[PDB]
Amino acid sequence: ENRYANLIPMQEIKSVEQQLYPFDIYNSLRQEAPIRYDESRNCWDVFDYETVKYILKNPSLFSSKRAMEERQESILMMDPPKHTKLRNLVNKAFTPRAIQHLEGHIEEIADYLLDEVSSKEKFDIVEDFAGPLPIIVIAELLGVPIQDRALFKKYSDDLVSGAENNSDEAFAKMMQKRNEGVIFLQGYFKEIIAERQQNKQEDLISLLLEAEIDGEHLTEEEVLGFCILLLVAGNETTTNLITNGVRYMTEDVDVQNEVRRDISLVPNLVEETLRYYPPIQAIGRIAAEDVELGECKIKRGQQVISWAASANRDSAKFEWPDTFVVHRKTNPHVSFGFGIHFCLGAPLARMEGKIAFTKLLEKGGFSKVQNQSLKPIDSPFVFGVKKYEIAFN
Ligand code: HEB
Ligand SMILES: CCCCCCCC(=O)O
Ligand SMILES: CCCCCC(=O)O
Repeated sequence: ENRYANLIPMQEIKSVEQQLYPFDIYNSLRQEAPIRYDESRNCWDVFDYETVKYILKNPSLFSSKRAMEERQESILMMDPPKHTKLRNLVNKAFTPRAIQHLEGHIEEIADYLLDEVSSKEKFDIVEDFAGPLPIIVIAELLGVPIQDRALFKKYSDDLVSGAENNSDEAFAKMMQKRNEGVIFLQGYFKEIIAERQQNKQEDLISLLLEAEIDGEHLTEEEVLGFCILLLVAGNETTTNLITNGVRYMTEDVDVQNEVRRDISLVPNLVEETLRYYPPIQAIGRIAAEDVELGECKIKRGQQVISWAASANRDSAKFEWPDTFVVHRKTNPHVSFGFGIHFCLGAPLARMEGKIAFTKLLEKGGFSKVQNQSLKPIDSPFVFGVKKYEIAFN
């Protein structure tokens, strides 16, 4: 069928171990052919850094309109000029300057979460820390109560899940799970939107209902698209940033110790986690016209999957591509994308990661619980684990 290839795993990724560390496979594929058509998924894969960046930089050539006849009327799936107008509503809300005032409060949220576990021998960094903290932050930004964090996590995670394979049964099981998260989350936000239409508040949702574009209010679908995209993007990725950073720091305790002993290295650590364990592995696009990249001729309308996970380790751009380095003078990864769709939340994600890692490090040395069976999140464009247990020494 005409299915989104970014939800369907490559055939080159087979075992669970490979899902937990697919980067050697991506590097082999990059070397064999940095651009290849995958007949199992009816798409091109692009693995090299230069071409990924070129795709993201050329929205006129590679369109973001890739909704799978799905309910995603958000800027993520829009092209200029509509993308420009809707994004200009929110861009000033997510700058470094706009968020600086949240620093103390995010530190307070992290302190409170680590207090719920101080007297716990071992704990799940996902359930007890990395999961809650991003959800709490984005809910306060949106103006939405989320006191049942586990409920919203479940359905937010649903909207990112992919297919086990390219079969018909796997795709149907995937759409069933995605549809459940749409029902609850669309419904919840429709109710909050109606509540804000009746009585405005000092929150993002209320601002979106007052804002005018081309002399008219936003459609309900458009406000809903903002609400869900901001919710899901705001928490699912950031949780994997924190978890993946804690994963690497308990796989390589040398790095953990170094950064704990020189806390000014936390920003580099955040960037290197994003490069080395990118929460988002692949970004989709649709060819807007025929495009000749190499010898490879991309025909208008074909799916084009750009692998940030591979671009981040392209040795043509990165020294020591497969080594975790906390002393890099620059780190031009594409884990937040590039160009007009560049991650709106990157300053917020970077602040949350910086505070999350700092609070963990300051609480002392910590180790992974050995003899656990890690479970990768079931989505091929995501990289993270469902659970990750650690303990303080
Ligand atoms: C708050 C909020 C938020 C947050 C926190 C975030 C966080 C994040 N994120 Fe973001 N993003 C977002 C919001 C967000 N986000 C949005 C809204 C978007 C869309 C934009 C446009 O489209 O323009 C993005 C976008 C984006 C992109 C691009 C895509 C394309 O190109 O298409 C990427 C890659 C990302 C990633 C990410 C990560 C990795 C993280 C963590 C770490 N993001
Ligand atoms: C983080 C990926 C984008 C999430 C927003 C799209 C919601 C949906 O699937 O309907
Ligand atoms: C938060 C947006 C990540 C990009 C997901 C995709 O391109 O399918």
